[PDB]
Amino acid sequence: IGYGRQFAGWYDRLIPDDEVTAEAVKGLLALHPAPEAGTIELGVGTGRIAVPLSESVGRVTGVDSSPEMLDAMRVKLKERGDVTPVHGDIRSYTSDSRYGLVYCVCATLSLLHTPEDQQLAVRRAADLLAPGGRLVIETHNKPPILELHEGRKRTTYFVPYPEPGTGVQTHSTLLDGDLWHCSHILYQANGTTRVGSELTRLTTPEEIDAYARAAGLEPETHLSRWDGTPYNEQSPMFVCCYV
Ligand SMILES: Nc1ncnc2c1ncn2[C@@H]1O[C@H](CSCC[C@H](N)C(=O)O)[C@@H](O)[C@H]1O
Repeated sequence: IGYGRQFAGWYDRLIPDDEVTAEAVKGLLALHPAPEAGTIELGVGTGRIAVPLSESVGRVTGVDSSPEMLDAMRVKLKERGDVTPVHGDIRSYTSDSRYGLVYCVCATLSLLHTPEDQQLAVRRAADLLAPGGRLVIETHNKPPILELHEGRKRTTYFVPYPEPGTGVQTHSTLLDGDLWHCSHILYQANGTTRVGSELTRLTTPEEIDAYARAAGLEPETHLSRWDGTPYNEQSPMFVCCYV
């Protein structure tokens, strides 16, 4: 889809290796039923999660459709981690292997724009589960985005980043079909800007439960935070787990 062509060169500046990353690694590790049964990440990106997670669970298999994102992770793998890169599309990727933990996080599933494509990805993810394995999906929570828009099709916001002179401006657009378009502009301390855009589908725990039931899975308790906080409509992300 070109998300890596939009972001791969600066993705780690947008979503850096900070405490939010550490919280996700800790939560996924706690949610792993059995590291000896293996781990696969759908949408591995630059390895922001897979690299540190592999330091606890061992080798992680990481699937991504973007050559640019995989190339960025390969650079990082020369220094850290134990990850097998797999170039593949999570709507189509099929294997004879099965895994104790299958995870798809940081709104990867919302980059699939139609219910049909999301349903297909959940079917493929379910087929990768070992018996007793767990599927973990994390994506952006929908109600807070609608609240942010407050009845307007377009809205703009700016998030200052820790380093002086840095931050990200987002131009947000709501579109028909529960679509959410963003253009993000990173402002760097050296005075340069980087622009990238993405189109996502606003997705809910209700919808993911239906995808998972169609794939033969049953839901576990929905979460608003990796620490086990139950789902609410205010948190920026949510986590759904299936067995
Ligand atoms: N259909 C698809 N199949 C595989 N990867 C896909 C995909 N659609 C989007 N992606 C990938 O999903 C990733 C979303 S960004 C999240 C990256 C990583 N999981 C992290 O948490 O940091 C990108 O790397 C993008 O290339």
